[PDB]
Amino acid sequence: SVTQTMKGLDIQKVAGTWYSLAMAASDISLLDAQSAPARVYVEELKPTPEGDLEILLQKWENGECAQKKIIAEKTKIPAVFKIDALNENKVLVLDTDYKKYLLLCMENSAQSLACQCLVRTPEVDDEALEKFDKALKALPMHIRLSFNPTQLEEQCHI
Amino acid sequence: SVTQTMKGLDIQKVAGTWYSLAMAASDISLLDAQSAPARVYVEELKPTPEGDLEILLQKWENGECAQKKIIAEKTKIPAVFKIDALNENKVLVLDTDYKKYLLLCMENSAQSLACQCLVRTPEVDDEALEKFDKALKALPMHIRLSFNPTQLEEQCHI
Ligand SMILES: CN(C)CCCN1c2ccccc2Sc2ccc(Cl)cc21
Ligand SMILES: CN(C)CCCN1c2ccccc2Sc2ccc(Cl)cc21
Repeated sequence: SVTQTMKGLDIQKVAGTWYSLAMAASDISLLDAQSAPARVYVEELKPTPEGDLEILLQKWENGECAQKKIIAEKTKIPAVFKIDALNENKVLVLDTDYKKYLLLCMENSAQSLACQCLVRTPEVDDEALEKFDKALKALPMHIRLSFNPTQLEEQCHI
Repeated sequence: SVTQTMKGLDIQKVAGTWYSLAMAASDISLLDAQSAPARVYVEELKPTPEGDLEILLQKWENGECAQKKIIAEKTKIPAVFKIDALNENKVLVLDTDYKKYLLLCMENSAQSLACQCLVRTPEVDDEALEKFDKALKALPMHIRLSFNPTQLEEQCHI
């Protein structure tokens, strides 16, 4: 369903600070409410020395903006990670230059699909957004969002 | 702010049945909740004989999906209509071929801006969506939505 992975991914090199500039999802209800399931705001990507990928992120739960840490285990494919939860959830890195931008998707085999355009600073990278839009033409997305520099510096983008 | 109007608009010819295929807005909160302010689902456009434009639409209010009728008065500019309410609200027709598609925007001078891609049938017109996307490149939109043929036939797109 996501036929776009980064060739030659060096995962150690995605470590550190990231900003969820834009999001997009297969279904409107995955992103429309602040508490919508795919509305996760990346804080930080932390590769483990064994090539697993730890994602630190914020999520609006009930009232507060909550901190969450989730581990995405490595696979044979360098650009694909698994969170064995209620379903097979895969994290796929589509593309990155390591230092400005990183596109990735999360897909639950059930059909549910959300992708993000991550950037290193709180700025609108119009180039990174072009690349994001190009990889989404291929996908059955029905909601897209984008954040301004002010919202990027707030918790949960409020 | 919207520098894209249809040249040579014949307003009588937009009359009758329409479907809100896609929406997009300047701010996420204009479209994110089902009760979000710019989340209006067009039923029908009815030109009056004096060249005023009556919009019949559905809006999710409190619980139910409500019917609403609003009149947009004519101006010197054939493609621009006004709803004199709490602010100057203008309805602008950007483009149409009358028989498949119509792009229009609603703007409140305050900054608040929502645009829609209307189509005549419940079908995904990939061409009409391309034209919609081309007119939005020019605008400071931060949320976009799109509906499937099943949702187009439900009240309020549920
Ligand atoms: C509770 N939330 C931290 C995890 C669920 C949200 N989500 C997600 C987000 C960040 C990292 C991995 C995932 S797995 C996934 C697969 C499909 C969809 Cl649609 C969303 C997600
Ligand atoms: C109560 N709702 C029927 C009218 C308000 C929603 N809305 C709108 C929708 C359909 C026809 C005209 C308008 S004026 C307008 C201007 C700016 C924005 Cl952002 C939204 C709107």
